[PDB]
Amino acid sequence: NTSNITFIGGGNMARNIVVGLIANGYDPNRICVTNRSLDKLDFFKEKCGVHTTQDNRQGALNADVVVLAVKPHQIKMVCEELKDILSETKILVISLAVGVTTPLIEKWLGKASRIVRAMPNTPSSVRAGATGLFANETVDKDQKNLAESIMRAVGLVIWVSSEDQIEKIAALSGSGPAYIFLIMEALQEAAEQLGLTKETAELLTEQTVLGAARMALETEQSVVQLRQFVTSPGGTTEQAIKVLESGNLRELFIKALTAAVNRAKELSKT
Amino acid sequence: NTSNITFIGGGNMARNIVVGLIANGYDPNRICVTNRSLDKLDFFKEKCGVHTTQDNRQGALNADVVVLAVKPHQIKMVCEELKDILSETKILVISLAVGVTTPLIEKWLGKASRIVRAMPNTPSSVRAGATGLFANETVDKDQKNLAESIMRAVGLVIWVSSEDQIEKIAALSGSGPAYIFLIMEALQEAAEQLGLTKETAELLTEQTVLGAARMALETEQSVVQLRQFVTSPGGTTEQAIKVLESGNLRELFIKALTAAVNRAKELSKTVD
Ligand SMILES: NC(=O)c1ccc[n+]([C@@H]2O[C@H](COP(=O)([O-])OP(=O)(O)OC[C@H]3O[C@@H](n4cnc5c(N)ncnc54)[C@H](OP(=O)(O)O)[C@@H]3O)[C@@H](O)[C@H]2O)c1
Ligand SMILES: NC(=O)c1ccc[n+]([C@@H]2O[C@H](COP(=O)([O-])OP(=O)(O)OC[C@H]3O[C@@H](n4cnc5c(N)ncnc54)[C@H](OP(=O)(O)O)[C@@H]3O)[C@@H](O)[C@H]2O)c1
Ligand SMILES: [Cl-]
Repeated sequence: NTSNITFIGGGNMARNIVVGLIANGYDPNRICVTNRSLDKLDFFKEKCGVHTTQDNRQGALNADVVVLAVKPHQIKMVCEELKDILSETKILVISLAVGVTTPLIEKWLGKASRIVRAMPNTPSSVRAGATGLFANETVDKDQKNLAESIMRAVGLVIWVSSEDQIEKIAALSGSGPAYIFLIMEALQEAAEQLGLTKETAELLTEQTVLGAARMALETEQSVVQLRQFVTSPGGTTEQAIKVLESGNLRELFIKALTAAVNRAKELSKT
Repeated sequence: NTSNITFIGGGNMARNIVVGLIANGYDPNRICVTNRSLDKLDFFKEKCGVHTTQDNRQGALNADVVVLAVKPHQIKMVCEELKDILSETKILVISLAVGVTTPLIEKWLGKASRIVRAMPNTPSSVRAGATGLFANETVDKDQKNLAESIMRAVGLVIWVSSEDQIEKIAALSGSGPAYIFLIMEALQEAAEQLGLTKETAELLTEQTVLGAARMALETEQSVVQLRQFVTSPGGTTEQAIKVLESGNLRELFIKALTAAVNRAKELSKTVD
């Protein structure tokens, strides 16, 4: 190892990843955060103890990895600002910009630009993010482990062979938390419909969701098999489940993710 | 962490508490699991390294705490089978059974001061469980602290003022993990329908659910407010939400929890 990582933009996602790295003992001297405004840089400067600058070029100078963490409308401007610094350099660029495809990023940066596109989600802010990654052709294996490692600082990381699967990631893990929020609400309010106080129902619902997710993660069993541990033949759970299967949830979700992916394609910048 | 704990029955709930306790550092030597059939005991003996025995009375013998982890319609006999051994000492008895009210247990055992009802769930295995606890006023504070110390080791604890609250908690967090497992199944198979691999769909689904609960748990913001914060207008997420909102999920879950409670109320007429 020996990687200088520069984050262009000092926003929420950059902060997520930087704090994740710092917390895992990543050398703070090997990190640079550039931001347009000074306020945000105070945090990175004082608390994180990483390098800060308001000059993207200075910031990117000598970096092995440049992470593009600016809002999507600023992505072309920052690229054009760094095209000369990053030209024929073998430097890895990680794009966090939603919707922005790699070929489009290549147009701005050069043709042999080494690009990884990340699709992280909101739970990144609580160190439980799910990130889908797509790697350019130019990206060498070392850089793929590097990209994966950096994004693992905020949660788990998967790869897709084709960049068109990113929109499917966005629809699943990108928009997924919202789905769970909706679910938790419905479940919460059902519990409250019975004689459970709002506070108890809220807490139990969240712990229940947390626990089922933890179990699924740390266990070999499928979610089907884990469901069996909960269900006794002719038991209470089985009756509640029969009702949930009444609602045709697989199909409900298929339409939901389809709507999401369709929208993602329309919003996709190429 | 010093009590001798004997689980009567070694099924799913027993297995998950025990796995949870061991994971928390609980001395395997202080735990005993019994079960009418032999095969289930193998896991406890070989994976957990805890005492196993096919004989309820032998397991209960030295226990400082006895956890009844048999079906609700098997609680009565188990209580009669052990009535004397339990009453003979201040052995704390924790019933996990749904639809077995303390009054019935007080009858089974002829005593009513060492009875705590606990409504745990399977994520206890990973120490991320949720357990409703109930105990009548006849149960002193140190017995209640004991039960709590034990259930707290595998996850959150919530004491409730009435027993029907426990049965409500049973339909929420007791059966809850199954609901989540079902949603996760539906979600990841939907993701596979769109063309993602099984492994990726499973992993992202799992992690997505975890992340959502985490965000929920780490803020005082409601789930609704988090949903808004996460949904931009005209965006990808909003499209999916609009589909989901038409699934009438609030009503689906209300209908589902109630059907769990009514079924619980059916079993309770049966446990005597
Ligand atoms: N949906 C998601 O959770 C997801 C996940 C990961 C990444 N992303 C993408 O990653 C990007 C970051 O999002 P975010 O919410 O973390 O950001 P944010 O907090 O809303 O703002 C990003 C930061 O970039 C800075 N910036 C803007 N123009 C700049 C420039 N020309 N040079 C240097 N810095 C500049 C801004 O600084 P000031 O405004 O303070 O001056 C701002 O603080 C977005 O494009 C987003 O789409 C999305
Ligand atoms: N599982 C859950 O998600 C959950 C959640 C909350 C509460 N609970 C409560 O926990 C209790 C146990 O449920 P579970 O799902 O864990 O049960 P389970 O896996 O179906 O079986 C419990 C075990 O008890 C054994 N048993 C039956 N009669 C016995 C006896 N007379 N003496 C000794 N052992 C006996 C059975 O042995 P054999 O099968 O080998 O005959 C069985 O293995 C229930 O009362 C339930 O209401 C469960
Ligand atoms: Cl150094």
